[PDB]
Amino acid sequence: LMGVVAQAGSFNMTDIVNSQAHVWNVIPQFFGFITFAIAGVAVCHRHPFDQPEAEQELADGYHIEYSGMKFGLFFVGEYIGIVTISALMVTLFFGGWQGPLLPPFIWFALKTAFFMMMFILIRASLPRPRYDQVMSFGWKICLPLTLINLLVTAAVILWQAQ
Amino acid sequence: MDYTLTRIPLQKQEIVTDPLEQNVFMGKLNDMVNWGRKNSIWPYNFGLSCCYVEMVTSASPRQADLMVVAGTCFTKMAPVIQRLYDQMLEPKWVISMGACANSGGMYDIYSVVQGVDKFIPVDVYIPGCPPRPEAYMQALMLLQESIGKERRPLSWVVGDQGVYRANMQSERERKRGERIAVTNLRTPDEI
Amino acid sequence: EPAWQTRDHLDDPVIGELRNRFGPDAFTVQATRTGVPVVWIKREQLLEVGDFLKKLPKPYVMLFDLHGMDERLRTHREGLPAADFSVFYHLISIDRNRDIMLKVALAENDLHVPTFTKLFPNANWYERETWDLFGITFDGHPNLRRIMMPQTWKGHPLRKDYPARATEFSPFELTKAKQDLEMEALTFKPEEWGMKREDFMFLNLGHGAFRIVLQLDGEEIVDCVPDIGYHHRGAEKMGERQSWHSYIPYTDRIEYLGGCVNEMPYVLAVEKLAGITVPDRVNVIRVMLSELFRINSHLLYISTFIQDVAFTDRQKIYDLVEAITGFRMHPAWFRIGGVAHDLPRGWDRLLREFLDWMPKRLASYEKAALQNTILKGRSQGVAAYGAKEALEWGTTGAGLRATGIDFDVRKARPYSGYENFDFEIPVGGGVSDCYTRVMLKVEELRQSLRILEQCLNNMPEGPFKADHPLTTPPPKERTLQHIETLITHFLQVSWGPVMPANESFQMIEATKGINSYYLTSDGSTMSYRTRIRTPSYAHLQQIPAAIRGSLVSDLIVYLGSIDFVMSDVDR
Ligand code: SF4
Repeated sequence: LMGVVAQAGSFNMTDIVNSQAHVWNVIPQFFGFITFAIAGVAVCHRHPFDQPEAEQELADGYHIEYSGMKFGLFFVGEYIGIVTISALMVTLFFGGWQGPLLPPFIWFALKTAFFMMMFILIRASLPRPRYDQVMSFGWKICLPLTLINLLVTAAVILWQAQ
Repeated sequence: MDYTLTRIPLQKQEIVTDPLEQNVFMGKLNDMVNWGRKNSIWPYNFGLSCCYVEMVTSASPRQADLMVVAGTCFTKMAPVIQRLYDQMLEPKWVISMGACANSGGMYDIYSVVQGVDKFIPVDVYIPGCPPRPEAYMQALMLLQESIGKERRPLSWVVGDQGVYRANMQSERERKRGERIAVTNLRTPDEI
Repeated sequence: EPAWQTRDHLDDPVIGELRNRFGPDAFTVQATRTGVPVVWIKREQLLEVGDFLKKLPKPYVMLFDLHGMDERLRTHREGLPAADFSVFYHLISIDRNRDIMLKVALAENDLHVPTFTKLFPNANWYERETWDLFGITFDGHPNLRRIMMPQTWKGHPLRKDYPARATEFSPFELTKAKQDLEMEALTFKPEEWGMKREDFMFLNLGHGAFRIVLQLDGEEIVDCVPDIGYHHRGAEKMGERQSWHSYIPYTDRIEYLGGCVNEMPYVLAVEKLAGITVPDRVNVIRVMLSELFRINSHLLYISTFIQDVAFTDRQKIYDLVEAITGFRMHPAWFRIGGVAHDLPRGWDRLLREFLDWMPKRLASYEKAALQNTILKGRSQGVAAYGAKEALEWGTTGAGLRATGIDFDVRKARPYSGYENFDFEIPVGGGVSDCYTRVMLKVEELRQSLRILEQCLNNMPEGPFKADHPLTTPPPKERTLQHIETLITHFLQVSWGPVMPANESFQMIEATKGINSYYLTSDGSTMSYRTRIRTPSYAHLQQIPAAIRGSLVSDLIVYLGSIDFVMSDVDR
């Protein structure tokens, strides 16, 4: 997320969607986009990063021993988490409420649902990895790449400093 | 039609009329509760010998409010069946697959309990060595009808704290006309 | 000479070796229809007779079976020692490609036999089952307890005086057992289970469902006694209750994935008892249905092993089975005459549709199983044993041929016209790994497709029931319009087919190993003794011998790689 903040210059979301007035942030920072998508999937405990107890039999899911409205709260909380991660992703990498002809809230809802169908698709496509490449990827490939992305975006925003 | 009331296998049941014929907001709200319990039914398929694998081609307990007892009622596994039954939370329903869960079911021998009817109440029975998945699905529809016509306490604080099971007309009496009115069948010398 | 003739087998050189070693006396040769030499050994000579058999130039290396028998009600005992009980040991020599039977007589007052686990380590569960079902005690046996029934069981089930009926169900006993299950982990005593008494943590780990107790050094597992008997249906005790004809569904229900394969050995042993030589069309139909159900079982095993790291195939096989027989899972179609009905007028089309579409499914299965590097890496080197832990722990399934031991029942001891079908069995090399077992079952599935293609090509158009008067039931049209056939149908349906008092044994390559039936008849319409030797019993006995020094995940991957069935284990 500091990739987008460094490109924009402030934390405020209105400043993000006003700094995305000419180009959307997905094309200068695609590495930041994919890393934020993977991190949002894993924090939300969605399908590829789901049931980490599947590789072991001394471990069971934490979702058990709940019944009724508590397990239901866990389920709907996961889903509001994934839809707010979709909303954050569109308003931080695509154009926040920005469109040619349709109303801005209609555009935001359409792009959010577009991200929801993309999440359904990546759920339907990618199989579950096991735990060891999950840790190995999420450290070794994920953290140096976003650090290098921050360095490169710093270099390019300081090169065209006028 | 008339109902049986269970109130606080060995308990007594009496056949009375439903309390809804004695309020208009309670009638529709109980109908909505029964509709919600009927449409969303979560099963707990118990893993047993050779009916469980048959309904595989068709979750954790205490979120599944329904138990489908598949296989043979072994004397060693009968405490497991009862313990797993008391794990689940009210309301709960029981569907018996195969003859081994309804009755002894071809095993009238020392090591087999003669059905789960001996120790837990069963809502729906399915007869015969391994029933088809469509038979399980039609039992699901029958139990959905039975749940949809019920009168359970909506809260444990205010209201009648008794469960009213409906006396459904038996399937052999309902389907008697279409079964007796069968003239001819295909010969078994072909496919 | 017919293959069902009552032979004494004194021309077997093992009998001559026994006569040279222990003298012409001290053992009694019995002439049975089992096809194997049966010798009655005295009790004190049993250990040295077994030791002599283990040190032959081509020794008897595998204990195929070990079980008791209640001789108290057996009226027709001619040429037999005075026995109240008996214990029979069935031993197989693969290098000789022969097998012998060792019967030890026992009286009521002293039901003590010297233990056999110091010679064959797979005898542990067999002696526990003999102590459970009979009253026979084994001297020098660790953790000798009940294996099929719980420890709070008074009588012995397979004894003749024990009633084979379900008693009245008291909820008080069930509440005692529920309270015992609640405090099972609290009052756990690891001395009754045969365990070594700070890292060691004892837990009960709950295809079928069965408990397996586990001793933990952290995560790594040091000892395990798999608790079985939870799926005990009493198939043998009901075999003493049903007639020769009514027991066919019970032979279907021991192994549900096999089914018709599992009613094959009972039917063949019954025909050996009755002296029935079935025609070639019956043999071809039996071979086709057995390989059909073998394809079902192998496909389900491969699909189960590949799912954790299939629908249309099994549905098409089940549709073909529903066309040929009654419902799909338990056919109950093999009769003493050989089949219940004739094949319908459309089985060529269904079998050809099944056989013209499965080879590309096999190509897809092999392309999947050869390219999953994750599954190959997870399945390599786990539960490794070559020919020695598999020659002494039973292990007659695909693991035996994965060790490289060339021993298939369909080739070594051919049955039901399997000599007429050309098929090359697959054998593994060296280590009996899990991946090698799965590849062996894939090749077995291909060979079964070849056998089905051969069955579809040349089917004889003879009778579907034999001309013998003991074919139960007789053909239906002759029953309906002839009176002698009505007599035979009446007396073979009502009381049962009266079969002469002999002893028969059929050894069969099942869907998961070697399943055998051993039938002792007392001349009546029931079976005096029914013994079902199962492969999955010996396959479950060898988990302590293989997964000592592995993890829980390795244990359950091995458990999935074993094609065992709990109802097959517990009968
Ligand atoms: S009814 Fe048949 S298939 Fe079902 S558990 Fe009993 S024996 Fe098995």
